[PDB]
Amino acid sequence: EYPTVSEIPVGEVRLYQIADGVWSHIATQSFDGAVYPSNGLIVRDGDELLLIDTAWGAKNTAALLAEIEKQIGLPVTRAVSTHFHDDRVGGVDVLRAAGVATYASPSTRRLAEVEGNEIPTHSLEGLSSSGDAVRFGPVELFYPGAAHSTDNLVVYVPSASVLYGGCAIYELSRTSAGNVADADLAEWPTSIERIQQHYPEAQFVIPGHGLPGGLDLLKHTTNVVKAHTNR
Ligand SMILES: Nc1nc(C(=O)O)c(Cc2cccs2)s1
Ligand SMILES: [Zn+2]
Ligand SMILES: [Zn+2]
Repeated sequence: EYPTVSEIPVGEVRLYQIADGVWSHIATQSFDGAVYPSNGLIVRDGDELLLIDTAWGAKNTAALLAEIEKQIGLPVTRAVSTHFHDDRVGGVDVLRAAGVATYASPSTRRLAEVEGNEIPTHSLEGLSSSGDAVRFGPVELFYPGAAHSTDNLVVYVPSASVLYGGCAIYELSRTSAGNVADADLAEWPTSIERIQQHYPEAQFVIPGHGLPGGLDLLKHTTNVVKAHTNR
């Protein structure tokens, strides 16, 4: 069963096998007086692994590398951060020290710098416009438009029909948008629609936080965002 926030002590990382050669990683961290779970993705890349997002902080990201080595045993050689928040880039310095080449779009790298967050080393060209997609080894990176943040990327694994939505996709049990400081609430529904349109075959959809679902999470997230638009 998918691990929940109460089951993962802060500082520990779980891996969850989604499909052959595709895992999520799950960690926990405090924000504003509460502890939240957070997901990223791991994808087999030949004899290497591609990491999607840090485990939300340096200590957690170190535990991620250790659990990957214990459970999978192949080297993490590249990492992509899907936007500029700490649950996506926090721990990039650990990855760099471990020999991982870290990547983000130029938009993410600028926004991280303004915010004072860690900055991935390498810039991903080809993702500046809504609807843009690029191949990155075993995945396709997709920029759907502004949503949770202006830079948020989603990631699709074609070999497995896994869509990683990151923080632009809410888990089903989440009923309130909560903190939307950096969001674009007017663009979010249209960006979700571009995701649905480009990845209609997605069999698994992983939110940035909480339990996996299927494509129903997209419309779920929309309705939760519009409920904040109205009141
Ligand atoms: N690092 C964090 N990101 C987010 C986010 O919404 O993306 C947080 C708020 C959450 C509310 C419920 C589950 S997560 S905390
Ligand atoms: Zn975020
Ligand atoms: Zn988040």
